[PDB]
Amino acid sequence: TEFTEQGPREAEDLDCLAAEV
Amino acid sequence: PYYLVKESLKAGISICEQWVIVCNHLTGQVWQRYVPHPWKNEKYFPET
Repeated sequence: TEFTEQGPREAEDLDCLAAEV
Repeated sequence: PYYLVKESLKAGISICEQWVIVCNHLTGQVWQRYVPHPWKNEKYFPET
């Protein structure tokens, strides 16, 4: 299941934004 | 920057409410147990 891909980084930005609000 | 405002604002509320609560509660017993003050089972604070 855990294949690599370009784009998953978004999860890091989603978590950083949730933290700051 | 509401993030930091929310933190400090909540503190401001806690300050306001906490003082009123402890004043109204503790006064009832302090003036009966530690100092024989004429007032008993009554508050003093205008609660502004």
